[PDB]
Amino acid sequence: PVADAVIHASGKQMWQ
Amino acid sequence: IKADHVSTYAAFVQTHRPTGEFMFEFDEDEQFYVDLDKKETVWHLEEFGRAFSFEAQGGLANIAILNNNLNTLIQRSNHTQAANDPPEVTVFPKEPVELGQPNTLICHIDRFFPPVLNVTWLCNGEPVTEGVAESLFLPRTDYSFHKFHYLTFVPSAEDVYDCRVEHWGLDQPLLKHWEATSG
Amino acid sequence: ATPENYVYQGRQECYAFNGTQRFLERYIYNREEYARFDSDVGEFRAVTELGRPAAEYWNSQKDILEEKRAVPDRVCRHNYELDEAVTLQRRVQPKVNVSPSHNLLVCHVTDFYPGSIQVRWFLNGQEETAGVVSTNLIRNGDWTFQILVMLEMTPQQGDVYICQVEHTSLDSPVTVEWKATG
Ligand SMILES: *[C@@H]1O[C@H](CO)[C@@H](O)[C@H](O)[C@H]1NC(C)=O
Ligand SMILES: *[C@@H]1O[C@H](CO)[C@@H](O)[C@H](O)[C@H]1NC(C)=O
Ligand SMILES: *[C@@H]1O[C@H](CO)[C@@H](O)[C@H](O)[C@H]1NC(C)=O
Repeated sequence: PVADAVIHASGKQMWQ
Repeated sequence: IKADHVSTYAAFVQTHRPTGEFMFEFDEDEQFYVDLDKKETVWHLEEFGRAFSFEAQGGLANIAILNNNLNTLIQRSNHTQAANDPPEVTVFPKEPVELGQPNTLICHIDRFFPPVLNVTWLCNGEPVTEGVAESLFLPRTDYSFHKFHYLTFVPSAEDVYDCRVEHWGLDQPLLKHWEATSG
Repeated sequence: ATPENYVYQGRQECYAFNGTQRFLERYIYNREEYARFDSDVGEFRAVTELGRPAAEYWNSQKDILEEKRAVPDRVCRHNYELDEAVTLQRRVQPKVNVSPSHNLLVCHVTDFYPGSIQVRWFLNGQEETAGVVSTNLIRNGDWTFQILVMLEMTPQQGDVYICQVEHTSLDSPVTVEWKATG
């Protein structure tokens, strides 16, 4: 529901 | 900006195919992307897949946000559509050309916009439709795109190759010629 | 003739230098960046008039601002530590080929990573600088590079041309010798 939405920064991780 | 290394998440959406792309690059090389249809992370090198993991949901979530802002910016810009920037095409081998030794022909398509493209390898005029690899639509810092297409081949003196490129900014299909003696 | 098409792009860039991280978030309509967050500024800024409503609203949400100010430590530093232990350890040694093509000797150096490379031409033990024409670094797109360094030569009988390559993947320089015929 927002006109101008911000993208969110997520990182990679060490493999399982 | 002064930087020893640059790490960039790059994503885009558009009306035509491909409608979405989400990838990460390190020093200008694509390290992984999120296959939006399979909803999973694809790593460029197998060693990366064995060392790292990335939640594909984060890429799908940002693509939806990008689609939200696209609709908003379409209306706010009064439906402004940008001009077509035609592509630059170069063809060159990966390895030094030795007749009979397996090699990989590389077609590099550069500085184009929008990211809508047809590329076809021609071997002696005949399309090669299988066993051909290609990169994503790779981002540039000027927000146009570039792309790599790959063709495994065995060099021979008689053979002739073409990278046939179609783009909206081109009046006709663009054919970049290559042969074993091409410098 | 051009079909209707609109494009929206997003960028999240982390710049590592000297132990620090600088974060840049870019919002782009077609090819026009209209809004941007820079961790050196600490707030959003409008790059064009299309971004004024976004930058004004986002700068009013302290939860958004605090999240973006923490990205250099929470994401950029986090990702960099992982890439330091794997991606920055990637070493692919250059392969060096010398062959003849006025008269040009070509040093084709292939399939190396990382991109920083030194390629020098020697004639009978003396380094040459004139008549040396290097391509730029050519990115193959598969996490390898190549480079072609050409030397214009007048080959006498008994001339010894050496192409020397230095690269972080090499403990000692790689030299390929081409003894002139004719
Ligand atoms: C869209 O058109 C309206 C009406 O003329 C104008 O006020 C507005 O500035 C325009 N916006 C853009 C981005 O051209
Ligand atoms: C690609 O080819 C299809 C037909 O196969 C055509 O409709 C489309 O316009 C082409 N795309 C470009 C960018 O030329
Ligand atoms: C890096 O950090 C050190 C820390 O003392 C500083 O002296 C130096 O000026 C900084 N910049 C460069 C380019 O080394």
